[PDB]
Amino acid sequence: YFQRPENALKRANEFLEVGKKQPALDVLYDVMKSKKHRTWQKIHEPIMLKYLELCVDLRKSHLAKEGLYQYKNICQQVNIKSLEDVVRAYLKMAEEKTEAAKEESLTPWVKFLWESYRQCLDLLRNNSRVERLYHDI
Repeated sequence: YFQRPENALKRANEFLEVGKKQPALDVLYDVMKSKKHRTWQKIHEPIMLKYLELCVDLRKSHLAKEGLYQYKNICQQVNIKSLEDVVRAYLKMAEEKTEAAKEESLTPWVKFLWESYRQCLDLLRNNSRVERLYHDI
């Protein structure tokens, strides 16, 4: 039922429309950390990136780290760069939340950001294919 894969994201939006944001986030986590994922195309990594992004709004850092790591362990097989791309995505998302909170004003948000940088660095650490992305972060 993965393909067409326009359903997980839709249902996430639906779950948020009813205001059950956390249920929506946890739902996407289930999708991207599913065992069928390795067989699945790198494209889902797009979906995983979106899920990681919602995670940012809810400041659910723990779930985010676990989402990314667990997704990475599954995906090594194919669409490997995808890991670097969702890493980049995560960083750009938290990096924009800093812009928002700073421009509107907050400590937690700085700490959230630090914790995010740290997690991405420990995720990308020591990987030939992730070296450029790691160096960037």
